Amino acid sequence: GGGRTNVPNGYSQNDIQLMANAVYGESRGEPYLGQVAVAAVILNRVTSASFPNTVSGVIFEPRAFTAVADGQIYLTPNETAKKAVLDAINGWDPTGNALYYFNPDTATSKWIWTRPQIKKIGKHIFCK
Repeated sequence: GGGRTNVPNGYSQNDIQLMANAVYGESRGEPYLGQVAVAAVILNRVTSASFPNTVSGVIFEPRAFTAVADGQIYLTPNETAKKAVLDAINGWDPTGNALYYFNPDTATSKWIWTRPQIKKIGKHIFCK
């Protein structure tokens, strides 16, 4: 008792495969660091009080991950996306505890644009 019981007790094989497919939908063709970056943001959302506390809850939150609306969820995961998920699970967060990201070329959200930018990796600026 008294442990970290508000977050998942590790991640299942389903959780990993789901997250890999989410990562791929966000970061195909990006530098590897940017793939780890999206995986880290997923985990940061899971562990944040501001978002759902299950992998499913985070991935399926409306508009959160393009792979859901695009219909690229129930399929065999990309190898390097999955490796990025495992790297993030093992504690690599290149984003400085980011919860959000955007593409500066396209983003229209005042709120997102007004958060301190942590950093840019590839096409994504990361924020919290």
